Amino acid sequence: YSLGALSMMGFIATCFVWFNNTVYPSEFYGPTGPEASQAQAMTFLIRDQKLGANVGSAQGPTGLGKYLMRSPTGEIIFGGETMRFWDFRGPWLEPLRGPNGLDLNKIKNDIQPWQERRAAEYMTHAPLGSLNSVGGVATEINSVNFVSPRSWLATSHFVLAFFFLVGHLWHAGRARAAAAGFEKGIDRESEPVLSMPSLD
Amino acid sequence: ANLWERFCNWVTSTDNRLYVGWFGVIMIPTLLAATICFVIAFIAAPPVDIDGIREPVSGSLLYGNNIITGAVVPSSNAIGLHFYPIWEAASLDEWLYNGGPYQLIIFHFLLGASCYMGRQWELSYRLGMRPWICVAYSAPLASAFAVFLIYPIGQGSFSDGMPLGISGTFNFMIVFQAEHNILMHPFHQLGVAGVFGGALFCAMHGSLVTSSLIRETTETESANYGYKFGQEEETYNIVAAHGYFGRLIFQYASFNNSRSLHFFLAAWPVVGVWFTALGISTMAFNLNGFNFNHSVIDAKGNVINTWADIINRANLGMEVMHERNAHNFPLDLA
Amino acid sequence: AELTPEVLTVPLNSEGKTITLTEKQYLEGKRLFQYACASCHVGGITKTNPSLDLRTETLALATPPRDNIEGLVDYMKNPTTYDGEQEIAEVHPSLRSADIFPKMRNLTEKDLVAIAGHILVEPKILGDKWGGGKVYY
Amino acid sequence: MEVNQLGLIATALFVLVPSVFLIILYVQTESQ
Amino acid sequence: MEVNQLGLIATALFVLVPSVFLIILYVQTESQQ
Amino acid sequence: METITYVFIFACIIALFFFAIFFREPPRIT
Amino acid sequence: ELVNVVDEKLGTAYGEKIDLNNTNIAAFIQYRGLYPTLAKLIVKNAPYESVEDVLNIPGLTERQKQILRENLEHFTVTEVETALVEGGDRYNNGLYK
Amino acid sequence: QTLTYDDIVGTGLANKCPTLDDTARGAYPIDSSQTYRIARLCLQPTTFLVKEEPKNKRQEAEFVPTKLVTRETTSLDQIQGELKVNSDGSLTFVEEDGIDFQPVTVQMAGGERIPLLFTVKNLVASTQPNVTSITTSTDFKGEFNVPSYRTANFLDPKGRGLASGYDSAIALPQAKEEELARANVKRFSLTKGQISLNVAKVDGRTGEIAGTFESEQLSDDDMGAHEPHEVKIQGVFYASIEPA
Amino acid sequence: VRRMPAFFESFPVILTDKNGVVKADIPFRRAESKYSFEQQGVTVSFYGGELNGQTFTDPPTVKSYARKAIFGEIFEFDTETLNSDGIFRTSPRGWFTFAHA
Amino acid sequence: LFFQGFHNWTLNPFHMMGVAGVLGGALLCAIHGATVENTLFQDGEGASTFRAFNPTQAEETYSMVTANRFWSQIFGIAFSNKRWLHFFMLFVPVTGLWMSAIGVVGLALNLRSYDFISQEIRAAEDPEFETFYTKNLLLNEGIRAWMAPQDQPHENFVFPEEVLPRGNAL
Ligand code: CLA
Ligand code: CLA
Ligand SMILES: CC(C)=CCC/C(C)=C/CC/C(C)=C/CC/C(C)=C/CC/C(C)=C/CC/C(C)=C/CC/C(C)=C/CC/C(C)=C/CC/C(C)=C/CC1=CC(=O)C(C)=C(C)C1=O
Ligand SMILES: CCCCCCCCCCCCCCCC(=O)OC[C@H](CO[C@@H]1O[C@H](CS(=O)(=O)O)[C@@H](O)[C@H](O)[C@H]1O)OC(=O)CCCCCCCCCCCCCCC
Ligand code: HEC
Ligand SMILES: CC1=C(/C=C/C(C)=C/C=C/C(C)=C/C=C/C=C(C)/C=C/C=C(C)/C=C/C2=C(C)CCCC2(C)C)C(C)(C)CCC1
Ligand code: OEY
Ligand SMILES: [Cl-]
Ligand SMILES: [Cl-]
Ligand SMILES: [Fe+2]
Repeated sequence: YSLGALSMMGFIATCFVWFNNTVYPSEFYGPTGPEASQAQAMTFLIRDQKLGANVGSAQGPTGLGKYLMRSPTGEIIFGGETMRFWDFRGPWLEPLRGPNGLDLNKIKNDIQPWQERRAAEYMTHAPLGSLNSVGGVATEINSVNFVSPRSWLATSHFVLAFFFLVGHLWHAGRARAAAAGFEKGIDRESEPVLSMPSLD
Repeated sequence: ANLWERFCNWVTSTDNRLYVGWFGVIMIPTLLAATICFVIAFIAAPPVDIDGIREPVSGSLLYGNNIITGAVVPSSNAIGLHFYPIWEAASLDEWLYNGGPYQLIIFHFLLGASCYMGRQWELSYRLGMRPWICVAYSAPLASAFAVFLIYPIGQGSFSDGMPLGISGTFNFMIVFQAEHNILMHPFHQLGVAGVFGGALFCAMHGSLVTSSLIRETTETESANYGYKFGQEEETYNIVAAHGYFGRLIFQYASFNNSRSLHFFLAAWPVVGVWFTALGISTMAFNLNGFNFNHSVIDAKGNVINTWADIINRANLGMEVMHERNAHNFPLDLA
Repeated sequence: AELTPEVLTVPLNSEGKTITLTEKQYLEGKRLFQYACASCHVGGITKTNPSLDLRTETLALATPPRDNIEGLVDYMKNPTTYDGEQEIAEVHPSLRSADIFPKMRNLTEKDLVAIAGHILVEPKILGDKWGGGKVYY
Repeated sequence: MEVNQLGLIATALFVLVPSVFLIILYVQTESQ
Repeated sequence: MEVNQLGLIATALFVLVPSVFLIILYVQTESQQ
Repeated sequence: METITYVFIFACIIALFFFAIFFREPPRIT
Repeated sequence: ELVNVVDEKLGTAYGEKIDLNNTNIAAFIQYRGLYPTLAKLIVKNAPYESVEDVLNIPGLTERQKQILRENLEHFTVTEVETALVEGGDRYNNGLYK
Repeated sequence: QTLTYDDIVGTGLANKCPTLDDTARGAYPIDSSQTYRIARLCLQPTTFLVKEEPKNKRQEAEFVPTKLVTRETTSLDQIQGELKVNSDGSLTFVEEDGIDFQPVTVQMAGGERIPLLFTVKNLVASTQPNVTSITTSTDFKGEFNVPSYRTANFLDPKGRGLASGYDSAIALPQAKEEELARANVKRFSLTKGQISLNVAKVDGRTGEIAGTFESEQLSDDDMGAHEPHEVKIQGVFYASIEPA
Repeated sequence: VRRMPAFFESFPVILTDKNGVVKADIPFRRAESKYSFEQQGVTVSFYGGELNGQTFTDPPTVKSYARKAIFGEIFEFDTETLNSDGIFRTSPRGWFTFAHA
Repeated sequence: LFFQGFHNWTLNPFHMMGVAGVLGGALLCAIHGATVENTLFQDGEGASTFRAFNPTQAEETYSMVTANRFWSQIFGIAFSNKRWLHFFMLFVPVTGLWMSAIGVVGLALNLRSYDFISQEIRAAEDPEFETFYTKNLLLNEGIRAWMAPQDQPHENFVFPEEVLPRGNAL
């Protein structure tokens, strides 16, 4: 029963550390995966906007906005692949939020340098890295010695939660068997199937 | 007795041709729904905008696929991890466009298969068997959870779960190597040892038991008729198979306890596939394969390439082409 | 091939004066570039603005010029845009901005020059790879 | 789709010929 | 000649299905006696 | 015709399952 | 009757020089002093009839007008090509390293 | 009221334009010696109509209703621009910027999917002359640009494109290229649309107006690979006018 | 024209000079292309055979002869008679070897 | 990865069969081991069941009859014949590797199952037609061009940046 409990808890722990940036502050743990991905869209919105791009009307190649598009319930959200992560919420990003989602006037006017810094920091500390701690995507060259605490903690506790479910099945099944008295095997002298009618 | 007891007794009857059981009560409806939807979608479903960019992929036979290219396509990236039941769509037409059948199939299937495992425990209890077959099955089940649930969770979208198709499976494997260098991950190398070794030990055990069948038939009938179902005795000479195999290698590299030998056959593939399921599950959180890119350099500092650098050039070819219209910014962070 | 004093000889200033570095300095400047810079500049690119790299030919055409140690050291004290028209210490690590980029706090002036020489030496070794990006991995 | 229309007859005989073989052997088995 | 493509499959089945049926009944007849 | 061929083969297999389960040679203890 | 408008442009002066009406803003990095400040102005004020209209941009400074003069030999103008200027592609054209 | 993001998120209201009370039937006086601007313009389509292909015999095409499949991603908003007073008295809105395009896919009977770039890029919309106040009978008519639905970097499934991509069908190395040219050679279309905006609600006090619109434009041609359809879009709009 | 090696179902069009310096190519990304036929003004002239004495200068024509040059010498083909599909097949040397091995 | 990018080996039915045989052999290995271990007769009185087996005993150490019923009711069919079962264990993996060998002999000659002509005819004509088969080829194309220069250095492949196939941004 406790291996049951523990396994379920380990899985929950795994998602806590992966998604939650409140009791696992990104200041201390690095950015979440959603967070880094959102941060990159912000970084390049910022850069291109400084060059003179109108980021609200920039139609990307697909016909969807290059920087901004709508979520399926219509909220203004960052564009590109990060469209999956629009549920992200973090203190560096919420000031640009209006009632309908990201607010283009706040985007045009109100981005402070501390947000450009955090977004750049977080994009370059995305929780991607190799088992031997080369940081980045799998095609990256050696140089950066980094794997996110969030990856370390989520992977370890997935593995641990999984094996503890296996332990649950092992010991629950065995407990049942042992309580009924056939954990050591079948009794040749009273083999239960031999007293059952044939299936056909 | 009373009605609920007649029912309980039927559900758990060891006399039904197929055991139902309490796990069966959930398994049957969920697998039926998953199977009917999958068969209909595979044949008839229209194209699905998998990556959320209004670039629909045709997966079904009626829209120009064959058995090898067809698939039920994962749900839209625009959806990410949102729950997308039929009733959340404004119309079946919208649900088909955004890949809803995929969510329906895999949720009902993970449920159904999780209960299939419980059913294996359940019947072994009603039969007075030992209980751990279901443990063996946890290895394949764990693997399905990884490609259909865990990997989408880490990456934030069901659009990156495994497609339900022959070629779609290949797509998923190539993108995976590009993004996680899975070949260079020890858990995947443990998976390959698992299945290679399982195939090996499978051929070995079969070859070795077949090699030592007791002459109980003539040359004109199948050897198999020398075994009668339920016979008290054994139909091969395990001592002779040890005598052969012990000499093939050496006497103690060979098993002479039938129970130790069969436990080994169970444990080798199960453990290895546990590891490779955990490999997908941890690469889901971007703890990737070993990275040895430009690891050897010479006295001046020139990069001296290894085979790891040659792999990396293939990976890069996968990286820059996959989902060719889907990235606007230079890093592909999930 | 080996790490020779000729490889380790780089412009000290726009004057064409030069300085020669030791194996030890170059490697210091590699450890330190890794510690403070590679997060964004791995292999000579700039992840947060790929348009600008650390190729010497790029540094050369920057204003002020930066294909030499002093101008690089200056950049790490008081960074500017490529045309020199704006200062950017608010968003780029620098001794000026060590309060907000804490990694720069404990960099001695000899640390900066090591970083500058590593930057200037590396493309002589790697050539195209440096600042070239994934095409050359 | 512009498929090979000899594929249909290839597939059909791929199935029919060996299946018939099996059926024939099975049925004459059951009748002795 | 510009001939009906399905004529081929039609002819093959037309021969094969009825013929196979007769052989099945013949062989299982011989195996009785 | 190709779609029909794939679906027909798939449907014969499903029928094969039915007969192989419910109309098997019953295993008997001889 | 059907041609790739972009390949055809490679055969014009766009293929040799910075086309002030078309080229992506990252190409101004090639010459000293143009990026980012003046490139932003050239592009914002884009469609020019002649390269030398660039010297008339409101508010240039005297050092800027001189930098432009030093680099008129690197500029050209060709007719605006819709496929090159839509989508905000003059600011970001999908090419990084 | 003053709602917050957390109030709206996931409800579908972020795709809705604001509205005005049934009691806003005032007029916004227009001071010819003043300069004006649209501070926010919101368009929210409610119906998408596609012209059917009248077979060779024809007689007359109709505009057939269609089913939307791309969800609450359709509205144009945060659009800004100056409201000029012309000297014949009319008003002219000149779009500057905003979220002025949405890709939309609707479905026709039979299952044909029709993508389009619903848009008012470069909208220029004028009133009738001698307009001294904006009222609940004030109309604007305008035209906008409709750029290609995909832009130039977009690659088709065989890797072909305009600004990138293969220039031939590389899987058929020795096919005659001539039958394939229309698909090998990508073309970027730019066409024009037309829109009427009929003012029906006016809060003279705040400068908010609201009404219905109808626009006509083409759908996607898939960078020249096939002929586009005519689309008629209908919906509602909201706008705030501030003095400049 | 750099010729197609047999390993490759597809192959880019790269032209080098007598010493193997890349001088012309058909680019994939066009935005930073420095070797396109239009920039380099490559022409094709034919000697012998059907086209002997001709020269084409328009880039799209030059490009389609460049794509066939990766296959070696260029021939006219009747594709209509057998409704050929444009994809290479193997020869009886190929089939024989395959079957016997 | 060479075999993926140049031969499209995953698409090859002879490999597909070999995969079935190797993964099917691993399956057989695990399910037979587990079935035996969980149908043992009680032949000793200890909790470690390994000590209750004598290689010279005459008797089956596990119950074919209960194993059979279990799988008949779990999975619909079951083995009934011990000899057939162990012959099947030899056959499946041995036959899979043989089929894979045949396909590689094909690839010795570049006789690949690389394409589906009908998809290519459609796709070349219909720029809206896309399947997982075309997506995979685009990946193959990326592998060949990005890996060949270093992988086959004796060819002196020189690919300028501009010819390298790449999707947007990456
Ligand atoms: C090698 C074995 C191993 C190791 C080293 C760890 C290590 C860790 N685990 Mg894991 N864990 C393991 C196995 C392991 N685990 C297994 C087998 C499972 C089950 C599958 C889990 C399940 C698990 C969960 C579910 C979680 C962890 C978490 C953690 C981390 C925090 C632990 C913590 O604070 O505990 C808590 C400490 C205690 C319970 C001890 C009592 C402490 C008291 C209550 C503290 C009072 C503090 C208070 C403020 C003081 C006030 C005093 C006064 C001022 C008023 C840590 C890195 C956490 C984490 O970071 O996950 C991402 C987490 O949430 N573990
Ligand atoms: C010789 C080369 C080789 C070999 C031997 C393997 C071997 C393996 N690979 Mg690796 N791989 C390779 C090359 C190779 N790979 C290459 C080159 C790449 C890069 C392109 C990869 C990329 C890769 C990825 C990305 C993944 C693998 C995985 C795996 C495993 C697949 C088998 C499995 O998951 O079983 C586990 C069992 C199952 C998945 C089956 C579950 C069955 C469910 C519960 C029941 C289904 C019932 C069915 C629907 C109905 C039947 C009813 C019927 C009777 C009517 C195995 C360890 C996978 C893995 O580890 O998954 C965990 C994985 O995801 N590989
Ligand atoms: C048309 C639409 C809608 C359809 C959906 C399309 C869909 C995608 C389907 C496609 C299907 C597809 C194309 C299939 C491809 C499969 C493929 C590649 C074929 C391989 C062909 C082939 C001949 C390969 C050669 C190698 C080969 C011989 C492999 C054989 C593998 C195989 C059958 C292994 C056995 C698997 C298995 C489940 C075993 C069951 C055994 C079992 C009942 C054990 C229980 C048991 C254990 C005991 O220990 C004891 C004691 C007892 C008593 C007992 O009982
Ligand atoms: C200092 C460094 C750190 C040190 C760390 C130490 C780590 C070592 C861990 C030791 C674990 C103990 C062994 C495992 C338990 C065991 O003994 O089994 C119990 C049985 C009993 O054996 C049987 O034993 C019987 C006697 S009895 O049962 O023990 O009483 C006897 O009857 C029979 O003949 C005999 O075969 O073992 C056997 O059946 C023999 C086969 C052993 C199989 C190994 C275990 C499972 C393998 C999984 C690995 C898969 C690999 C993945 C492939 C990809
Ligand atoms: C990410 C936040 C960065 C870190 C960490 C470091 N640098 Fe950087 N660098 C970064 C950006 C975004 C830019 C572009 C600035 C702009 O002009 O808008 C730069 C630029 C430089 C340059 C100039 C290169 C040129 O071609 O002109 C240099 C010389 C440089 N950066 C050096 C540098 C060093 C030495 C660092 C370690 C201490 C370092 N940077 C960190 C982003 C980031
Ligand atoms: C009572 C009971 C029981 C039984 C149960 C059952 C038997 C169930 C069934 C169930 C079922 C039987 C269900 C099913 C389901 C289904 C589904 C859910 C489906 C869906 C589908 C879809 C939705 C589709 C759609 C589509 C597509 C995909 C494409 C084309 C178009 C269309 C639209 C058609 C038992 C014995 C256990 C015991 C207890 C009691
Ligand atoms: O790998 Mn590459 O990374 Ca995981 O997302 Mn970003 O691109 Mn896309 O949608 Mn499926 O795939
Ligand atoms: Cl892809
Ligand atoms: Cl992106
Ligand atoms: Fe056995």
